[PDB]
Amino acid sequence: KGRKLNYSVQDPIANYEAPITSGYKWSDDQIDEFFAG
Amino acid sequence: RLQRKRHQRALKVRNAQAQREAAAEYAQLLAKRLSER
Amino acid sequence: NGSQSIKAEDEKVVMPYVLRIFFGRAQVPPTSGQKRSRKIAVISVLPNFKKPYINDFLSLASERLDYNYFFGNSHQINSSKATLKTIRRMTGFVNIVNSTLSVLRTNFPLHTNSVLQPLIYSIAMAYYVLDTESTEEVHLRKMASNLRQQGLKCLSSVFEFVGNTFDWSTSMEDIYAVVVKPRISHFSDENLQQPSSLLRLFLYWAHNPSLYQFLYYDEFATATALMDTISNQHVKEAVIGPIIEAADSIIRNPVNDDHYVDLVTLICTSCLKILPSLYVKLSDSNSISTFLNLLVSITEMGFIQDDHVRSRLISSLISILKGKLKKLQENDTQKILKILKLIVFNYNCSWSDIEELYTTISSLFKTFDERNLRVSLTELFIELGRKVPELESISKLVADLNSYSSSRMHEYDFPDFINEKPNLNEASKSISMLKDILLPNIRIGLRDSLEEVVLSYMVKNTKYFTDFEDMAILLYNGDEEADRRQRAIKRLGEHAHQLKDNSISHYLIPMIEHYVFSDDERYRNIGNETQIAIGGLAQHMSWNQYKALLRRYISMLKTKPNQMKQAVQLITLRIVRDGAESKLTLSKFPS
Amino acid sequence: AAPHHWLLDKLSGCYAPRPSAGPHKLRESLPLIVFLRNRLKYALNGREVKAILMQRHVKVDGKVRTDTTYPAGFMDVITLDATNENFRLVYDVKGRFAVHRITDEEASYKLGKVKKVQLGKKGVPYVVTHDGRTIRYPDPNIKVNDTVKIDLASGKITDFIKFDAGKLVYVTGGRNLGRIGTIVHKERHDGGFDLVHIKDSLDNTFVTRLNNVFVIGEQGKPYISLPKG
Amino acid sequence: GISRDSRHKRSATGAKRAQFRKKRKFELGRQPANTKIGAKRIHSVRTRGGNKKYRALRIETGNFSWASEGISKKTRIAGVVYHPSNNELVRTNTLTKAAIVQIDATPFRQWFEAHYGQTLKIESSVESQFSAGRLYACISSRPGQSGRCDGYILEGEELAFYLRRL
Amino acid sequence: FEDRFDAREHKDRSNKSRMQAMEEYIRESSDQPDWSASIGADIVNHGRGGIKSLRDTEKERRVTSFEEDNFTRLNITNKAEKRKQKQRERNARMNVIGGEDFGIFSSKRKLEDSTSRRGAKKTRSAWDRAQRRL
Amino acid sequence: QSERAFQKQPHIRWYKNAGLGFKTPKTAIEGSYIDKKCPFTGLVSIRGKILTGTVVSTKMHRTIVIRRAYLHYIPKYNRYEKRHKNVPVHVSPAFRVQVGDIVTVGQCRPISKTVRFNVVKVS
RNA sequence: AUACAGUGAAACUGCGAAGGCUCAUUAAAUCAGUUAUCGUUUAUUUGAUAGUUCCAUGGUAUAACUGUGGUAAUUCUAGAGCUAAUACAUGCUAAUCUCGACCCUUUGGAAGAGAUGUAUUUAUUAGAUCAAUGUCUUCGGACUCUUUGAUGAAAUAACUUUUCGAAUCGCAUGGCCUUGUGCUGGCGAUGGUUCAUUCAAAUUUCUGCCCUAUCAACUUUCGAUGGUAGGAUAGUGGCCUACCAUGGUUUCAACGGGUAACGGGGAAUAAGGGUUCGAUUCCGGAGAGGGAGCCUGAGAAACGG
Repeated sequence: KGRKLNYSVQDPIANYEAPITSGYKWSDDQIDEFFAG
Repeated sequence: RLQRKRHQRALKVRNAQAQREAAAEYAQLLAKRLSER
Repeated sequence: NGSQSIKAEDEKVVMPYVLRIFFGRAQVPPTSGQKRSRKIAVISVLPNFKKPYINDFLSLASERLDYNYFFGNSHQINSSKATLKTIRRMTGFVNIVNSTLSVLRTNFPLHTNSVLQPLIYSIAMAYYVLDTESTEEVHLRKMASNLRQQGLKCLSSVFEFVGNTFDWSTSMEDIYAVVVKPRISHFSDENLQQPSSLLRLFLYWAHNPSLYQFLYYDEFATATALMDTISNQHVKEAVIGPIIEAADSIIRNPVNDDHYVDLVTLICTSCLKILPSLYVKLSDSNSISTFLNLLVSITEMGFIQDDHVRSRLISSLISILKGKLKKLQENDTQKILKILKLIVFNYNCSWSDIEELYTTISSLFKTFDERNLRVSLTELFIELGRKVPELESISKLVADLNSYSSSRMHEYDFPDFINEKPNLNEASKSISMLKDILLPNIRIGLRDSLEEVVLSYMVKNTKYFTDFEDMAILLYNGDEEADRRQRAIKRLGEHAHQLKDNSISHYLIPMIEHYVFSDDERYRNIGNETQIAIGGLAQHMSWNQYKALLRRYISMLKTKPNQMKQAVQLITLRIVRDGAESKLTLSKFPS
Repeated sequence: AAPHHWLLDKLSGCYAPRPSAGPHKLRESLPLIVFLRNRLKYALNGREVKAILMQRHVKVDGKVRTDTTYPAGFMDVITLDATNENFRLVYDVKGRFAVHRITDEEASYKLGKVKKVQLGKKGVPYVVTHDGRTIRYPDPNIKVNDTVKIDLASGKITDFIKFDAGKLVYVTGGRNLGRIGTIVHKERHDGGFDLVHIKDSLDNTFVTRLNNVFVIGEQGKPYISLPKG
Repeated sequence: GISRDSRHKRSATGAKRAQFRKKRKFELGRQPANTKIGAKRIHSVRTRGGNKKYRALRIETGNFSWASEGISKKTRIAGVVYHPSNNELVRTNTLTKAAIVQIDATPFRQWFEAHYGQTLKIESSVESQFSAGRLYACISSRPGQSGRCDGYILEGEELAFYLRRL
Repeated sequence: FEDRFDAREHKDRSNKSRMQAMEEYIRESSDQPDWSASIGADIVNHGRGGIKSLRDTEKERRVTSFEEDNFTRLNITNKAEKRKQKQRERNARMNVIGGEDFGIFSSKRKLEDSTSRRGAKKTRSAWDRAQRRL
Repeated sequence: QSERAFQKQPHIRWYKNAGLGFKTPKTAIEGSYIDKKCPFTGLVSIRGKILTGTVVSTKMHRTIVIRRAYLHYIPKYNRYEKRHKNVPVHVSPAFRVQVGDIVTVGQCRPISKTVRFNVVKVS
């Protein structure tokens, strides 16, 4: 289990991308009233 | 062209009658060494 | 294109038997000529037309080898094959001696015979064509002159065809029509027979059963002629016994003894050959030797002799009683041979054998004392059975001592032949003493004491189970005998057996000292026992390297003393092997 | 830039002649330019030794082999046609190439240490030597480090010298390189310092390897002639 | 592939401060060509002079050997069920050396019926495949180096030797 | 361990121990003559150089022997000449007075350490020195 | 004696001999042990040199860690500081080597990253 | 010299350049010797080394070259038309080898049976005996246990898109009468498959001068230590990956600390008096603007893509 699942932090991917604020065009209330069931 | 066809065939059969006879001619000397050993 | 056609042959089986027979029929329709050559023979043939025929035979060989079970065989292919074979024979035996196209058509004919034998190699018990006699008479009229042609170590065209024809059920109709076994037996009784003679003998031995199960009286007389060939080929399986395939001889001789009893001289020759089957080669196995002795007994149960084969069977039992191999199976067959040998010596032998071999009972020790009190005058097989019981067969120890003493009593009551019998007793006791036995070594020592009937006290004190004062008196007796080649070799062999790598006992230094003292007392006898001293030093030198070298080193050092006394006496010999053994000792020094 | 074996004077030049590839190795041979030009001095420079090589006077091992840097190693008999020059060159006692002069019946052959015997292909016994003469069919009792005698007209082995205790051996390699006398001792170890040991004037002792030694004859009778002083 | 050198890794003593060298030509690790089933395509790569190397990727015509008589005959490939040099290799169904792959054994049927006559002495758990058609057989040849798919059939001892495993 | 071919130990050195005082005493007690030149023939540049030293005329004799022996003139090879000819002639006009070099008397180098007081025949036993005398 | 897949067998029960003064035990000639890298049956061939010493640890299987102390004539501080060496070695079916046990090994064909030696003798 | 014939711009060709500067500081891991590779590559050097043939010579497609042109422009170009090969690629080819039923005795083999390769990758096996100078001589023999030697502990069933069985030349008209080049017929260089050697490279055994315990732990944190199999390899190899075991080095100096590591280690020549100046190979690895990927070759992660 040596090289298997190193839970470390890696240098070039720490800022490889950037997030997005709104993201999903739905609402989270639309998620809840989408899969209530 | 045809004189080359004479000479090619003659050198080929002479090469056979030299090599394939000399090979057995020292294989019989191996047979003499094996009989004397 | 040879590799391409080999690929086409390796993939030329995917279609059914109808399409395979259709492709074979198209191959047959190249140069068949069934309108011209299905009657007797061909009309005409050419070099390139025989090359189409040689290619047709090669394509038949390739097709049979590809489909080597069914082959899509047809009578059109058979007629084309017979036409090609007859045209090859006709062209080869009718063309003039120029040998180029003749050897081409001859290697066409041998390959066509090989392709013909391939058809019976592939589809033997499938077709069994009822119009066989057409091709049979064609090939017979072709190869009439092949009488002794197939007699070699590798001649297997017509010999393999004859073996195929003889190893069938109903395809022996062409065999029993006129002759197959006649020419086969001519080349079999040829005197320059190589090791295909055993193959032909096994083929006729297997083929006599089809000729016996055949209801035809012609095949019954042919089976009689096969038995007559087994009687007229009484030198082939004798002279060709160079391998361990003697089970074919033992399987024919049992078959012959179970089948045909035709002459008393034939039965005597069979018994003398099966006596040579145990007195010719020592590499005969248990089942083969048992069946050979049982076949000799089966010929003797029919037509034995009264003096000559009586003594031959008595010598057979005198060897088989010293053998007694394979957990008393050979002993039971030897008892049957002694009860079938039909003499007064054989009657006493069967009595004294059945009275001891009664399935692991006390009747052995009963019968030893019985024949001791009622000592028989045959005594040869009696000494054999009482020396096998004196050997390493655990029971009858005192009975073995009484048997040796009674043999000595008979050898003294003779007062010549029974002294030569005592020479055989001593030559048996020598190999008994040079062995790893325990009871039989003591029995051989008791036999040495009975032959000795100071020295007798020495022998009985060497066999005294005390070994300290006993070995001291043995050393003193060697000193008195110092102050005999085989005799001192036997005494030193018994001493070396009692001190033979038994390193769980003390005084091994004095034991090896007594061995070397007896060796020195034999080496003083230079006119007789110098050779025995050289042999004893040689056996001790072999033991100096054979896996144990502690006491054998002191044995070498103390057997050097004979050389020291001899060189002091000389003050001619063989320096060469002595110096080479000195070099071997110097090589053992660099160990 | 030179080795020690060539007997090469230092006041010669800057670039030393690398021998080309050939029978022997680089480290155990001298080329023809350092042979003819500056040892027995049949030339004065590379131009005229190439000139006499184009003229083809040299007949080393019975063949011409016109080349400047042809690596003549141990006992290749250099043969020169004019003034019937027959030269067998061996090792002296201090590491150089002593080139002895011999005669025609001695230059009609050479000898060679056998390196390995092989069942190579198609049932053919096989033998190699330091010039690599793959000659057919010797007897089965050719061990390693024995000595064949080459024919030098054809290639066949004519005589054979068995390697055993009590044979006259020549040592080419290590700190014993070029000694003769072959008897004080025999010692075959199991992987190193394994040999037959060689005497001296006071019969001193010496250690070498198996592959660094090879036999030349018997105790008093080598059929090679040897130089003296 | 990458490499063949001890310089990138630690020895039996535990050393550090490697930072060694630009890697040479003779540390050449080529890419692992996982040979599969497809249409027969062998890449002819070069190394060490004219040392052509056959890198097989989609080979089919396996020459698999009847064991008790040694009859190497031609057949197809189905799939490897067990090969724990990589337990995902059998999930992805590639074809490497020493793998146990399944074969439609119809030419072995043809050879048995051709050199024995009848159809079906041989073991029963391979007689079941004599009847059905798919027999287990293990690859001997190297398609990643020699480019070929040769193999040997499973007959009895080696059969149970793998069937008890998986 | 094992042997390794060493030309530096079977090479003729003979120069670590060649001292001019010992060599001069040997030339004195030699009892065979010395091959000296006709007297003017050994001065060099009309007297602009020295006479020439004994080592210089030995080296000159060696160079002319090699010269005639393989038919080649030696050269004006720049690095070796800028070392050896200029440094040699400057220490020649320093230390060679009238054909005799007096450089050695101005030089620390122990005689008995290297060139005398034998090392192989060291005789480190009373018995070995007794047998070396008798 | 089969704890792994992929037809554990000799590779052409099987038996050979390297020669050169090293015995082959009778179970290693005819026995059920596979001898994959034990040189008596093996796949490897022998060459090189042969080294001898006692052991330190035989903890893992197919790892024989020899020790080898040897004399060296030190001229620096004119006293002999004592040598020590280590070498891993594959097993043989002739001796379960425990602590002590001076044994010897022959050079052949690198098996792991650091082993070129395999046991040929125990005494 | 009416199919070639000397000069020869520009084009194909054979080869040439066949080993040159700067920058950051590696402690037997850079280096030197040595052991080995039946653990492996190899152009060139050298020695050796080929037997499957059914009813008078094989095909278009490109140059150079002409011709029409484009573009500011290149060792940038495109159409059209021809034309040659040691370029491409399909294909023409006598009978000899052993065992010898028979021998007519020497001029001895006629019949029959068995033959016939390489290159690639798969399995079974050939890879215990007999001869005397002697056991007993019964002056005959079963003889190996003794006394010594010997054969001896590639033959075959298949794949592969398989290479070949001379379209090279020179010297020598030479022998034969198959009635015309009817057979030519003798030798040598270049070929040509394969092996070994040599060359070189890669690994690998061991040996080799700083002070170092205020460096006492390191190694599993580029597998640590080994086993089994596969991949990749020129092959050996945890070199890489699956699974498994928890190993391995060390106070008999692990591992770690730096420079007069622009200095040192023989790395080597030594000099007829300079005693650590005084000959050289190498400081470590890189780099062709910067990292990355690919290609060529007997040899390369090319000073020239």
